[PDB]
Amino acid sequence: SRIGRLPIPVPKGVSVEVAPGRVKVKGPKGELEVPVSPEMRVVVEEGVVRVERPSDERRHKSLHGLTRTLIANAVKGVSEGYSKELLIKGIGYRARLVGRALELTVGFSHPVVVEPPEGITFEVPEPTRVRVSGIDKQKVGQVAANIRAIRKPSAYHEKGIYYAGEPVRLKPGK
Amino acid sequence: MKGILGVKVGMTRIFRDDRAVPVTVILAGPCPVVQRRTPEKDGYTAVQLGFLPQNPKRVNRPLKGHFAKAGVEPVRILREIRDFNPEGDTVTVEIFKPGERVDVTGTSKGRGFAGVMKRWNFAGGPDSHGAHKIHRHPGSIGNRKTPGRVYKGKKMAGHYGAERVTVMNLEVVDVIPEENLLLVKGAVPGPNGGLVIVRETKKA
Amino acid sequence: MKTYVPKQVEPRWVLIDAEGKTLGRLATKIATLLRGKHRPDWTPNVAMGDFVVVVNADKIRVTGKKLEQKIYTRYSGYPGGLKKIPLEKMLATHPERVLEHAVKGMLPKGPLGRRLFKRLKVYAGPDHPHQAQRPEKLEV
Amino acid sequence: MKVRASVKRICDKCKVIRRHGRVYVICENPKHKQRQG
RNA sequence: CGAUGUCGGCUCGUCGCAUCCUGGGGCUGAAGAAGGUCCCAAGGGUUGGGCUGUUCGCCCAUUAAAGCGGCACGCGAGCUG
RNA sequence: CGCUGAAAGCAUCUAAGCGGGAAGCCCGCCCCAAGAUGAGGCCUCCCACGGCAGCCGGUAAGGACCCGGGAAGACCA
Ligand SMILES: [Mg+2]
Ligand SMILES: [Mg+2]
Ligand SMILES: [Mg+2]
Ligand SMILES: [Mg+2]
Ligand SMILES: [Mg+2]
Ligand SMILES: [Mg+2]
Ligand SMILES: [Mg+2]
Ligand SMILES: [Mg+2]
Ligand SMILES: [Mg+2]
Ligand SMILES: [Mg+2]
Ligand SMILES: [Mg+2]
Ligand SMILES: [Mg+2]
Ligand SMILES: [Mg+2]
Ligand SMILES: [Mg+2]
Ligand SMILES: [Mg+2]
Ligand SMILES: [Mg+2]
Ligand SMILES: [Mg+2]
Ligand SMILES: [Mg+2]
Ligand SMILES: [Mg+2]
Ligand SMILES: [Mg+2]
Ligand SMILES: [Mg+2]
Ligand SMILES: [Mg+2]
Ligand SMILES: [Mg+2]
Ligand SMILES: [Mg+2]
Ligand SMILES: [Mg+2]
Ligand SMILES: [Mg+2]
Ligand SMILES: [Mg+2]
Ligand SMILES: [Mg+2]
Ligand SMILES: [Mg+2]
Ligand SMILES: [Mg+2]
Ligand SMILES: [Mg+2]
Ligand SMILES: [Mg+2]
Ligand SMILES: [Mg+2]
Ligand SMILES: [Mg+2]
Ligand SMILES: [Mg+2]
Ligand SMILES: [Mg+2]
Ligand SMILES: [Mg+2]
Ligand SMILES: [Mg+2]
Ligand SMILES: [Mg+2]
Ligand SMILES: [Mg+2]
Ligand SMILES: [Mg+2]
Ligand SMILES: [Mg+2]
Ligand SMILES: [Mg+2]
Ligand SMILES: [Mg+2]
Ligand SMILES: [Mg+2]
Ligand SMILES: [Mg+2]
Ligand SMILES: [Mg+2]
Ligand SMILES: [Mg+2]
Ligand SMILES: [Mg+2]
Ligand SMILES: [Mg+2]
Ligand SMILES: [Mg+2]
Ligand SMILES: [Mg+2]
Ligand SMILES: [Mg+2]
Ligand SMILES: [Mg+2]
Ligand SMILES: [Mg+2]
Ligand SMILES: [Mg+2]
Ligand SMILES: [Mg+2]
Ligand SMILES: [Mg+2]
Ligand SMILES: [Mg+2]
Ligand SMILES: [Mg+2]
Ligand SMILES: [Mg+2]
Ligand SMILES: [Mg+2]
Ligand SMILES: [Mg+2]
Ligand SMILES: [Mg+2]
Ligand SMILES: [Mg+2]
Ligand SMILES: [Mg+2]
Ligand SMILES: [Mg+2]
Ligand SMILES: [Mg+2]
Ligand SMILES: [Mg+2]
Ligand SMILES: [Mg+2]
Ligand SMILES: [Mg+2]
Ligand SMILES: [Mg+2]
Ligand SMILES: [Mg+2]
Ligand SMILES: [Mg+2]
Ligand SMILES: [Mg+2]
Ligand SMILES: [Mg+2]
Ligand SMILES: [Mg+2]
Ligand SMILES: [Mg+2]
Ligand SMILES: [Mg+2]
Ligand SMILES: [Mg+2]
Ligand SMILES: [Mg+2]
Ligand SMILES: [Mg+2]
Ligand SMILES: [Zn+2]
Repeated sequence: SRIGRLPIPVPKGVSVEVAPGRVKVKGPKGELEVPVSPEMRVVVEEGVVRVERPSDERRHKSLHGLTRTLIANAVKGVSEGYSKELLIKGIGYRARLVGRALELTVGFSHPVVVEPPEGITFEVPEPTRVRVSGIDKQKVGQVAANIRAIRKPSAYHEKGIYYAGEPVRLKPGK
Repeated sequence: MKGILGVKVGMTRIFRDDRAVPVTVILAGPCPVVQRRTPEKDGYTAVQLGFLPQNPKRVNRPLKGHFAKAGVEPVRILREIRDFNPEGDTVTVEIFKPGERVDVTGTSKGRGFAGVMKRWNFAGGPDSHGAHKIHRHPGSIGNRKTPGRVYKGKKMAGHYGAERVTVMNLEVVDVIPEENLLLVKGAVPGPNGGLVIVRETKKA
Repeated sequence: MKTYVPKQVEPRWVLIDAEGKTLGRLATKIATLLRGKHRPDWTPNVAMGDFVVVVNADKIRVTGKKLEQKIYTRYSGYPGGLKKIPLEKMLATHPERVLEHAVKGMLPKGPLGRRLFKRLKVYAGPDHPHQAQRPEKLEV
Repeated sequence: MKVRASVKRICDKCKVIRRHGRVYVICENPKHKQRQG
């Protein structure tokens, strides 16, 4: 019943250096700087980072859980990394890898090409499955959301770009 | 950005792919560079061009010194082209090629004191049905006690023309370097013999 | 006895660093200096206050949501000629005017008040070109 | 989006949230989305 | 009340937005196309004619649309009458 | 409309932070514009003239008048 006080297991070997207003997380897959409120104290223990708040006021209670999750996401991101899968559905609808770029054929008069931002890698295992992967959890979910927005799931047909695991909710036509 | 100073010479039309093409003919070059405007010295980039040789007698001493400093024969007109730094020291009609699009600035023909109908295309008044000495008049110029005044910029009679006007995106139809001639499709501001400025167009 | 009236005095040039200071709370002090009301011989009908140089005026600070919500306004005299500019954009485009406007509104109206405003010299950035006047640094 | 002065839970999946100074009701049923106004 | 000229038209605009159109949206009993309803939005645009002094309205032919209000029911030291 | 995300173990576009998004807003286009008295900048020309921050006079760089005119114009410009 509290995220801010939950200690953060830090696997070896990722390092967590604390600094004014931020903490830096180095790991096997890159670095991430987490900007952290100065009112919160970030504490480095043996294989564990902890976050402490200076009072029980609402703002401190709110920054407390945020700051723990932010740091934990960076810790996961440099060790495990983050990924998000997209399933394409609909007859003509396919995807392919163009160099490093993502090309979607999804029923427009033209293909839609998505460039990767730095820290993002696109995978296309099969033509109806796309993988967005990177160390930055926020960035991964952003890029995945941008690609879904290109042709959202239709309200009447299993057609469009879906998050893997997204339920298919269709209302009736005629 | 590139540009040249010129003289509007007249209008005709040519035939191109079995189409009559109205053209204004411009005697443009040649324009010696007379001063360059640099960010270090002047705070911006431009080139002061000269145009038309002048009877040196008519050139006073401060102008003479100006032409001397940039070893150049005395010229009748100095105009700057903004954001233009030509590699050479003489600008000629060849900076444009047929097919390019240009903007042309001239001084429009002067209407002098113009009525509200000529200057602003007001409808004037009826010419019968009782209309009383208001056939070319502007009608109402306001409201009543609120606001009890007339707006700034209200359209009224007054001097009209002899002003700077730029026509944009004119097609260059031909360039004749042997005569420093530019053929521009359509209409260009001002009278024949008028000074004009021809610049690369700002429309993408 | 009549009240002392001062002969013309050489005015005092001062330098103020605006960085981090609160926009309006700094301005009240500058207007005081411009009026010369810090001076024991203050006279209301002569310009006898300080000349005030300000640096880092672009680093002036402000509370609440004023960066987005404070609106400066200009009226051109034409129909529809009310221009609204937020603090944000003014700081991005003419930052020295933010402090200049605050101080001007705190000076008296009239010929002397406008004269006093000319004795205020406001600069974005840490530098100013008045080294020859050798301004005395003030912590206010 | 229904825009009204009285915003209320319509069904038990409805959630009354405050967002950027405004009371919204969000829900899995799109008819129930509400903004106070 | 030792005078603040009145309806309607014409002319000339300008503003409000409770938006007629065009731009952006959510919901739909939204398959598509076309609509309905609400939200944002005043930048521009918003036709010609028959009837009647008319404003308004009805009608004809179109239109993206043929918006509604304020300005002394805007405007007669501007015209009409 | 989102992403990441607590308070509130879930959830939440938001409280920290980030993204997308209108013929509309700022700029971009065209015209005026330093009486912008906050009177700006650059190039070039003149010069330290006599007599008694002032005055008198003759000049300097230049300017004005006058005249021939002008797709400039009521005049003037
Ligand atoms: Mg460790
Ligand atoms: Mg402790
Ligand atoms: Mg000209
Ligand atoms: Mg004329
Ligand atoms: Mg007229
Ligand atoms: Mg006309
Ligand atoms: Mg006209
Ligand atoms: Mg008419
Ligand atoms: Mg007529
Ligand atoms: Mg008539
Ligand atoms: Mg009559
Ligand atoms: Mg008559
Ligand atoms: Mg009239
Ligand atoms: Mg009246
Ligand atoms: Mg008034
Ligand atoms: Mg004129
Ligand atoms: Mg040809
Ligand atoms: Mg002509
Ligand atoms: Mg003080
Ligand atoms: Mg403040
Ligand atoms: Mg500035
Ligand atoms: Mg005041
Ligand atoms: Mg007073
Ligand atoms: Mg209930
Ligand atoms: Mg929900
Ligand atoms: Mg009466
Ligand atoms: Mg009387
Ligand atoms: Mg009376
Ligand atoms: Mg009377
Ligand atoms: Mg009536
Ligand atoms: Mg109106
Ligand atoms: Mg509205
Ligand atoms: Mg619309
Ligand atoms: Mg629409
Ligand atoms: Mg549809
Ligand atoms: Mg249907
Ligand atoms: Mg249907
Ligand atoms: Mg709709
Ligand atoms: Mg709504
Ligand atoms: Mg809404
Ligand atoms: Mg509008
Ligand atoms: Mg308007
Ligand atoms: Mg309108
Ligand atoms: Mg008839
Ligand atoms: Mg008939
Ligand atoms: Mg009729
Ligand atoms: Mg009628
Ligand atoms: Mg009739
Ligand atoms: Mg009727
Ligand atoms: Mg009837
Ligand atoms: Mg139609
Ligand atoms: Mg329609
Ligand atoms: Mg009609
Ligand atoms: Mg009205
Ligand atoms: Mg009434
Ligand atoms: Mg009435
Ligand atoms: Mg009336
Ligand atoms: Mg009316
Ligand atoms: Mg009237
Ligand atoms: Mg009358
Ligand atoms: Mg009348
Ligand atoms: Mg009247
Ligand atoms: Mg009257
Ligand atoms: Mg009148
Ligand atoms: Mg009157
Ligand atoms: Mg009549
Ligand atoms: Mg009668
Ligand atoms: Mg989430
Ligand atoms: Mg709960
Ligand atoms: Mg926030
Ligand atoms: Mg954004
Ligand atoms: Mg945004
Ligand atoms: Mg998006
Ligand atoms: Mg944007
Ligand atoms: Mg357009
Ligand atoms: Mg100019
Ligand atoms: Mg000047
Ligand atoms: Mg100028
Ligand atoms: Mg002023
Ligand atoms: Mg000057
Ligand atoms: Mg300058
Ligand atoms: Mg002479
Ligand atoms: Zn519900």
